[PDB]
Amino acid sequence: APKVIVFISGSCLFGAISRSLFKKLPIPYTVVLLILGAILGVVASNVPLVEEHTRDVAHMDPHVLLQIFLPVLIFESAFAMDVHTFMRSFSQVCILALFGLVVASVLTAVLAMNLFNYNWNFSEAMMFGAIMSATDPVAVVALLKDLGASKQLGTIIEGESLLNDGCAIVIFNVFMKMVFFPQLTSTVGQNVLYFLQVAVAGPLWGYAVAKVTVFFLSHIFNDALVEITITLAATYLTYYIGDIWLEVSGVLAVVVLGLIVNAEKTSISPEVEVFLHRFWEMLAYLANTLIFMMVGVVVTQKALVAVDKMDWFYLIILYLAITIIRGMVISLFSPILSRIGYGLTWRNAVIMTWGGLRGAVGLALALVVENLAGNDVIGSKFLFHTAGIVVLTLVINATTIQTLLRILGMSDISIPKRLAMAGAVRRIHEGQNRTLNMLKSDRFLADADWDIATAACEISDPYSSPREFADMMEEARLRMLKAEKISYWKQFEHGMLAREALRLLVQHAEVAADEKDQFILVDDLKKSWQIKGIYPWLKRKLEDLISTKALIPKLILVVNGKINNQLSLGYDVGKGYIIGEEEVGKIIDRMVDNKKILRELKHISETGRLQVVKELGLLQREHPGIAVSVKTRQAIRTILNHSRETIHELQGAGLLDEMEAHKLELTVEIKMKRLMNA
Amino acid sequence: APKVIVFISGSCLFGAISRSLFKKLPIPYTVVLLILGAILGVVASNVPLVEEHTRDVAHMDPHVLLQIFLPVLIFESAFAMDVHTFMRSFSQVCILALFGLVVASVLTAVLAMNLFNYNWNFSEAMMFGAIMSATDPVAVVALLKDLGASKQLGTIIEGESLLNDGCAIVIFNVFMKMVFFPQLTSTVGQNVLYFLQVAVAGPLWGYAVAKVTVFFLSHIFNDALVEITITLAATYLTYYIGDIWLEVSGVLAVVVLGLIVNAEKTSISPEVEVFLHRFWEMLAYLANTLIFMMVGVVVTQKALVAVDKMDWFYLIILYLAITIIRGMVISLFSPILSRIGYGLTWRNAVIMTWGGLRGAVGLALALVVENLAGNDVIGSKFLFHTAGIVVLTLVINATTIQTLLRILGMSDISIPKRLAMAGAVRRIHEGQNRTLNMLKSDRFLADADWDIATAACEISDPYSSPREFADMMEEARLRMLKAEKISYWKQFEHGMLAREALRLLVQHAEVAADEKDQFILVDDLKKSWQIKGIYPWLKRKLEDLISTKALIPKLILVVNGKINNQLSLGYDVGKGYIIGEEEVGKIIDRMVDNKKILRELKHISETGRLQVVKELGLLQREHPGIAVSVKTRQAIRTILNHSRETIHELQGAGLLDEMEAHKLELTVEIKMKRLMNA
Repeated sequence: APKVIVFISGSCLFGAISRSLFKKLPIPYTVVLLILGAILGVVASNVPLVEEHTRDVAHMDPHVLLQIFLPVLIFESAFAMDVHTFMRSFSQVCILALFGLVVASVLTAVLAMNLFNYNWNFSEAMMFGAIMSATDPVAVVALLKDLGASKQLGTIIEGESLLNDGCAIVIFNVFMKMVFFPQLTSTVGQNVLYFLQVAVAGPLWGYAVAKVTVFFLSHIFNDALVEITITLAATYLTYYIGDIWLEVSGVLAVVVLGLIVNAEKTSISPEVEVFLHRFWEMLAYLANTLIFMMVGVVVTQKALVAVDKMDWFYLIILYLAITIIRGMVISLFSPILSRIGYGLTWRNAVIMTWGGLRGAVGLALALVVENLAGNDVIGSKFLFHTAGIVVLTLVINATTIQTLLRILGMSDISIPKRLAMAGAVRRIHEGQNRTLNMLKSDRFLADADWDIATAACEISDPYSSPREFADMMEEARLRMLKAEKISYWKQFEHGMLAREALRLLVQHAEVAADEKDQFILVDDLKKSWQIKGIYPWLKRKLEDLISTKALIPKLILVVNGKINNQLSLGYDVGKGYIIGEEEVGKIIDRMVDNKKILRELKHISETGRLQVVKELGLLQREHPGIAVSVKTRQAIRTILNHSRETIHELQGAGLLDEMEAHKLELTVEIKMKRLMNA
Repeated sequence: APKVIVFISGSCLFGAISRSLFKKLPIPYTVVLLILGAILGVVASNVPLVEEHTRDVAHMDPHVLLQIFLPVLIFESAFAMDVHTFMRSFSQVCILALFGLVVASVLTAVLAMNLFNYNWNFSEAMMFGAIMSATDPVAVVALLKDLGASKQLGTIIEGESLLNDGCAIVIFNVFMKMVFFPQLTSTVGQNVLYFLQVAVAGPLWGYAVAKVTVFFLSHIFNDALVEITITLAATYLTYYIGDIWLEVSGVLAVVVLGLIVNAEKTSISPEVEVFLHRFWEMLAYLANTLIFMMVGVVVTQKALVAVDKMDWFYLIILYLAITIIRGMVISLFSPILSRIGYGLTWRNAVIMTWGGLRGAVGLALALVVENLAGNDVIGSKFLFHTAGIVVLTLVINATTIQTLLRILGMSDISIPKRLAMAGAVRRIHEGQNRTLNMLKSDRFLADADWDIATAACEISDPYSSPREFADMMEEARLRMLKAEKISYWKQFEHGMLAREALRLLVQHAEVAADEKDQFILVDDLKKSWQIKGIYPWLKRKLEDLISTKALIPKLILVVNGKINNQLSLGYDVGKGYIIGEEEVGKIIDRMVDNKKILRELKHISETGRLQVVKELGLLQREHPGIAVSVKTRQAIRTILNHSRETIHELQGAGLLDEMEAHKLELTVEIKMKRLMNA
């Protein structure tokens, strides 16, 4: 009889109860799970029958704990984030995560050595700093997401969470092998070799397995189970092979694998995409629930017996000091981040300072130190301080982050977004009235009383002079920008443009939304039509190389394919821009009040129109075959989407049965996936 | 380091390879998994490093093998079934599964004792027959749904498979405790009490946990991970508590739990249902892959050293005998099923004899016999014979089942189905012709080569006188039934008809299509009206009872709610018939060639309409609040579906963003879930 399935299933049930019963209370479910784990710990100490069930998950081996629960958490943090906004701000988030984690770790280490009375050397103190500097802010990311703007703040916090967790487990493994398995003694050159091995072979092994698995997923059609199975087995094989068979940092490998698989979303079928997002979220929730329950049980059983009043005072001063250290790190890196084109405002800086909530990664590394220490008190005090900072950060920072967003004035709903939603909900009310009027006149449902119906289906609002000429200009700017975004979504809705091209189009739209007095420019788009880079230089060198020798033309084919795919996306974004300008120029002529600013806005729009058609004419001149190819790809998308609409219409008229409709749907879906991998 | 992870992920990747490479070939992927497991077994027998990774999975404990891999297989078999068509024909699958399994087990036991040279008692031979007679034909069900008609035959075989697996593990567990753990010496009364304990408290404990789980699922809103977690934890907790903490037959508990959760699809949110179906299919696929790879490794490491040519001859004779035994069982129960309202023909009898493929359940029971036996020869012989029966049934029967379908003439395509699908594909062809014309007239794609576009967007068809007065009467019956189906599907997709109402209506369409002369009569609709049964008798007892005293109104609420659900189903099916009859009265008067035949159809249609109106009036006078309750639920459904379509219109028009449309979609889906309980 397995003793682990009762604990795993009971943990799932208790996390379900904690999510259900505290979803309106401001504290998260994780602090409730830690409390329930503590109660389970004292009842395990009292009653031996509960001890026999909690023993085999309380005494989890550290290696199996890492190798099971780190890949799922790290892969869900990689998969869940938008990789496009992550790479659009990769430099700032990379320098922030890497340099901020190493300086926050070294400052927490020197604080631990100078202030804690427990005589720790620099290796154990750096282990402590690596644990305390690993952050998992899912809650701050979600709350910044639902409160409208500062979306780039949410992407920045999520990306620095992912990279911070990765390099924190890297430096944790380095100092753990320094201090707990101290048998290795080596020269300077072997240390350079080991650092090079981890720091370079991590992303390289992740890239290798990611390219292999994306090539495998691109060719698999009409079986979803193989796709989910391939992602799961690829993740666990990447981490296990990298950590054990090699000495490669497997954490960075699963980070890179997750980011690459998230980037090539087109290789996976979309129903499997929706499944994979919810599947890795479920595995995330399972891992967090189990890790928090394990932390509670072992922090009651083996860590609280060495607790002193000086230890509690050290916990309070450690919370204050680690918050101050993270804030100061953001403060010193703020000028260097201001050198980057997206500078941190002081509001976003204090949000990132407060938004660091310690999580299951730090708790798991504390559990590893605790189980590997054994009789030594260092593991117990490690576990106590990590669990205390997790509890304190969850309680204080998660209950005060919404209040701080109100205090900063970042949480206010923008007034035009309020008005558009008010018009939408009034139109929903109007449609409800129309359906009530048509539904009163039926030969059956006329007996149905409309009092309870109107009481049920009501959607309330969740929200509830040259200077004046300049304000009018800013209003016209906002109206033209929102009309352009509306046109881009309309171009998406008919299948005119690709999703990947529409992402770049709305990204240029959001860039123009960031600038106050700058309209949608032409040079920023022109840089996207520009083919210049390292790749055309290598193309010229390969054209010189025309005049492993059999493997060279495969490489020139790969380089040429990358070039023509990039300029195909350029042609698509060009077509989108001119179509959007044409639709806006049709639309906006009837609704601008002032003729002078109407002439001004049409002047800048017409100059942009002439410039984009000039650039597209030059691009079609440069290489006509890939222009013909992107026209054919647009043709295939439009025909197959209208055929999908046709089979849905024939199902709706009922003339075709549902199972043969699914057969035709799978035929057109197989054809669409064949188009997406050309 | 966990060595289970490399074998689990390697088996997952091998199953991915075997499915992707062997979809076109007629042999299943499972025989390729068995052969690759054998190759890995002999490699591990030579090379010690491969043994170091396969030892912890080949020498798995049998109890943990059952407690992990049986709940997922049994729950996926239960959830994958159609509960309506299973319970509509529950008597035949129940009698066939129960009596056929005990008869096949007794006959295979006496066959093992009489044939095999090694001395087995009746208990071990009964264990052998229990392993042999458990069947898992997912291939036959998939092909029979794929090959058009005999949907009812596929539901019969699926239900027989599920109940066969459940009762086979029940008889296997009681004889396993008889042989390998014969510590108990029991009285006749204790034996009667224990038989009552398994065969009664299995489904009862499953029903209790299923009602609690359904009630908890019906109240969790806005969150999906809690629902998926609740289903997974409920399954594993139900099996673990029933098998270990009680002596309850826990396989039937998982059977009843899966059948009830499959019945209450309305309690789960609609996206979670699609996720849960694919999730449990994935888990059963991983379980099948691991079970087959494990049985390959252990049959190469342990069973093949104890084989003989006499054993191979015994295996061939055993395969022929198990096929003959299944034929004799279903042939002797054929008159009893002829007394049941749906009877098996000789074609369906031979497709059910040949279609039984032995699989993962039997292989798991072979694995636990092999592990429980130890050094004795009985476990090795068990493993060899079960592996041989599985590989022979796969290789022979799963490859010959399609040509048996062709020979029996059930694989052919129906002529109205073929004509309707040809009309569907010509509608697709003319629609893509008109979109090619609209795609040729645009100044942007004006240079697009339409030849490759046309050549890539082609969807092929996958199938590819008074006597004459009687013949046109028959074809007019077919056309009228087709138009009734057309109106019923139009009522469903307009949002006015319930899904189970459409299932009953197409059941009525098939009943009227069974005999060509008879129309859709009113008597089945009367049986839908006539609520009278044990529950209205209980309602009369409640009327006696109103004249635990606080719990009594809760009981009358429960019985009244059951009656209200039955009234909702009856009102839905009758409203569907009268609306479809009105629509078909609008329709029929054009395509009928003979005026007297037209009036002949119209008279019986009008009398059916009048009868349904009279019965609806009787129901309206019978119960005051229930008719307006069902009418209000239809009103809420119509206005909420129109609100959903309005929010999709606003999102497509771009006046509402994706995040806000997600918010309002969440609001209206929460409102629909609140409508699900009233």
